[PDB]
Amino acid sequence: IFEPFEEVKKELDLVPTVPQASLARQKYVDESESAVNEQINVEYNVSYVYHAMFAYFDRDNVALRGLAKFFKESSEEEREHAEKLMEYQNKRGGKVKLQSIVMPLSDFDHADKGDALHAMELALSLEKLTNEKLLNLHSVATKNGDVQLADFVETEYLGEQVEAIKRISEYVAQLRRVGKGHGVWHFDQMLLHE
Amino acid sequence: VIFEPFEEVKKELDLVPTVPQASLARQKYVDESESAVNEQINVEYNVSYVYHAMFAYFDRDNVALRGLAKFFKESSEEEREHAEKLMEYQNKRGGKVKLQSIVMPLSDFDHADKGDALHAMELALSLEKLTNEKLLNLHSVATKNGDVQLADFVETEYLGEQVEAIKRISEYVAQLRRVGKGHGVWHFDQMLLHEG
Amino acid sequence: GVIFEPFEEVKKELDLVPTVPQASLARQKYVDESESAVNEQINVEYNVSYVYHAMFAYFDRDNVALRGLAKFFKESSEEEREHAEKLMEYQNKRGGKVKLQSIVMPLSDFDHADKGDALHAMELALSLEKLTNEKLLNLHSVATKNGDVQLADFVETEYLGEQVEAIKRISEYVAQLRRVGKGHGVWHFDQMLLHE
Amino acid sequence: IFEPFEEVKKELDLVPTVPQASLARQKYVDESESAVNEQINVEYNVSYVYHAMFAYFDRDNVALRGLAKFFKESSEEEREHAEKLMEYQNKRGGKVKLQSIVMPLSDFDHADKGDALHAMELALSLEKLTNEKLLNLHSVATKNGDVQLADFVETEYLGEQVEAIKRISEYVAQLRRVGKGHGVWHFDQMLLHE
Ligand SMILES: [Ca+2]
Ligand SMILES: [Ca+2]
Ligand SMILES: [Ca+2]
Ligand SMILES: [Ca+2]
Ligand SMILES: [Ca+2]
Ligand SMILES: [Ca+2]
Ligand SMILES: [Ca+2]
Ligand SMILES: [Ca+2]
Ligand SMILES: [Ca+2]
Ligand SMILES: [Ca+2]
Ligand SMILES: [Ca+2]
Ligand SMILES: [Ca+2]
Ligand SMILES: [Ca+2]
Ligand SMILES: [Ca+2]
Ligand SMILES: [Ca+2]
Ligand SMILES: [Ca+2]
Ligand SMILES: [Ca+2]
Ligand SMILES: [Ca+2]
Ligand SMILES: [Ca+2]
Ligand SMILES: [Ca+2]
Ligand SMILES: [Ca+2]
Ligand SMILES: [Ca+2]
Ligand SMILES: [Ca+2]
Repeated sequence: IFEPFEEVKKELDLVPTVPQASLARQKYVDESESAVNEQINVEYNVSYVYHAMFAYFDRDNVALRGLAKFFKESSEEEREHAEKLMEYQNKRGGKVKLQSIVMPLSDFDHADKGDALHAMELALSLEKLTNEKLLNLHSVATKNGDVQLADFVETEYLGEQVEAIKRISEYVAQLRRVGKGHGVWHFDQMLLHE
Repeated sequence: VIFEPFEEVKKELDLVPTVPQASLARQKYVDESESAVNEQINVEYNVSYVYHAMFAYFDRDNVALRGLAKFFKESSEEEREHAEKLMEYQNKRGGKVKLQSIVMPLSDFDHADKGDALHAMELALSLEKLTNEKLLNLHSVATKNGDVQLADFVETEYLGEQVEAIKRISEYVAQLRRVGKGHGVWHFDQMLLHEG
Repeated sequence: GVIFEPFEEVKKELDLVPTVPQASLARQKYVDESESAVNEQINVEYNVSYVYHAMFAYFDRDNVALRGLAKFFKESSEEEREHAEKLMEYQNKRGGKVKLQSIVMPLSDFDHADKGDALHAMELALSLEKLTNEKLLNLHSVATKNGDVQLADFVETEYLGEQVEAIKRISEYVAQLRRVGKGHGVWHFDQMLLHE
Repeated sequence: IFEPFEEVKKELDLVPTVPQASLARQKYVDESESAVNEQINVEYNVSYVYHAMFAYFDRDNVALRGLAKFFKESSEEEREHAEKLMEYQNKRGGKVKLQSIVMPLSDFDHADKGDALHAMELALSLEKLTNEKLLNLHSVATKNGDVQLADFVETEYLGEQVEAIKRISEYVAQLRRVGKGHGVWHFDQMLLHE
């Protein structure tokens, strides 16, 4: 027999009184809170790197407008991934802690591979690294028995990340097939209108 | 790899129940899981009833907090929906729903120190946290018993929603504390009354 | 407070990019056992699609003339092929290699003197759906045992809840067929299904 | 010149009474029924092979999206061809007998020709094989004097098969003209948006 007011007597007492404490926080341990903050920083870093890549391909002497557009839009998307995690942190009553963002590379030319292929391979590696970080976040949730955090990560991030990795892998493959010069420019035109 | 449907189908073909009272659908759904689902149905129905009591209090002419009355009324209906979804789930899995008794709730929600509004929102927050604990319990029963789909159902249909409900009410508690009793509470209530 | 340095940590991720043309660029933490298990499930779904197509072909006979059942099995076959295709697409998303396997010859006749054709076929369909559920849970188990988080989640999300609903749907058909009885009742049930 | 009820009472007593017998079947001999079941299996097999082709070209490292889409659509179309023959079998009161489907090739790479050209040449060969089988089915119908079966095959299948063969032949020719690399990728873009 479940008596709400009997079993809720204790709960009503646990309600925080000091203004700075979260009222919502429940079964959300410090390590989980910190793991979410770490992932916010990972997504924000990738956003920043993509913005650097946009800035490179937007150069008049590089003039790959499709790549510039793709990286510009990707940068915006990554910031949204970071923001979703910041909002999640607050839903669970953790405190968002934005960390420093390191200076990214500015130049993406590559003598052998060519700038386009080099940049897409870097992007692929960045998305694979992001996947590793997400799987680490998931591992922290699972270790700490945080069922809803693990579900949130699976549902909002993991499937999406698999799709992002396949998408970029396909770009790498196509850039390898078309080759430098005319081929790269044409692939770029495709991307511009994709 | 190699797979012969008509050969392997033998197992389950002669496992099709023949007595009218037995579930045809039930598969890898143990009694403990069925019982835990019935327990959660009762938890949700209970919360629905408590919110209905809170509605009835704030709907009093001398209390006259129309925003809170509306919020609790809608919350009661939503809770009943949560119970019903679990009743439907029980039947999807071939378990038998067993509705249990519902206890008489408190009727008065006044509080000298906190004021009625803040007291009731704090109670609502505590009820939602208690419900979260019970939902996570249900998830634990499923995981312990190895019921993959029951665990997935609880996470997917209930857990994220419960986190949202808790933050929502926490924000109400915070605002009520900030505005203070009297004019502030009344103003907060007006906000809640017209809240989108 | 620098806790993450992308260009330092990606160096490993970069010197791991395949240069051999036949190798997947996307594949990451997706082991052979998981790839094999997904290929097995593709074959399970394709086999079920084929069986449903055989059942369609039987109920579409002029002398059987149960148009509702024929329509149901025809649609079920198409849906099952979609289940197979979604797994083929998933295999490629993860950078596994799809390997389609042989499909065995299904039964062609679904007559049954005592149960009647309709009830017999629905009971068979129920058993096939329960069998598929066992197979899906087996796939989930392979993922969980190997620690493939996203594969487990894909199976839960895209297949397991759906399978539970499919099982209840067909269980209800079996129950109704048993209630209405052979002859006029079965024909009437079939009309309902034709227009459901 | 013609009295329906004189000639019909003999026909009326020929109407089957046992529930397992087709009521519709008329002038449809076992050889024709068998030949129709054979063609069902041919079409279903081609459907499966096309699905294998789709699965190959949908690989991230192959990344020919136009070819993948073409083979995916061809697979669905081929299954429809099989289903139409299944429906026809039932119209004539024959009994459909689905047969086993063999494991198809999974890899379609080719060092000399390149993957795209090789796959299109294989597709052309498959469609020519299907055409031969359809013509054989027509031959069986004619040998047995089944006028309507012959007509069904020529009306519903033979013209379509000629179109399919020209279509794929044109793809082979274009792939040969554009050459490997940038050319193949461009052809694939054309096919993707065709
Ligand atoms: Ca991201
Ligand atoms: Ca935004
Ligand atoms: Ca803290
Ligand atoms: Ca999940
Ligand atoms: Ca998702
Ligand atoms: Ca795609
Ligand atoms: Ca609830
Ligand atoms: Ca309702
Ligand atoms: Ca029982
Ligand atoms: Ca889970
Ligand atoms: Ca949810
Ligand atoms: Ca909000
Ligand atoms: Ca299925
Ligand atoms: Ca499809
Ligand atoms: Ca391999
Ligand atoms: Ca689902
Ligand atoms: Ca229903
Ligand atoms: Ca064909
Ligand atoms: Ca169709
Ligand atoms: Ca026969
Ligand atoms: Ca002719
Ligand atoms: Ca024609
Ligand atoms: Ca033309």
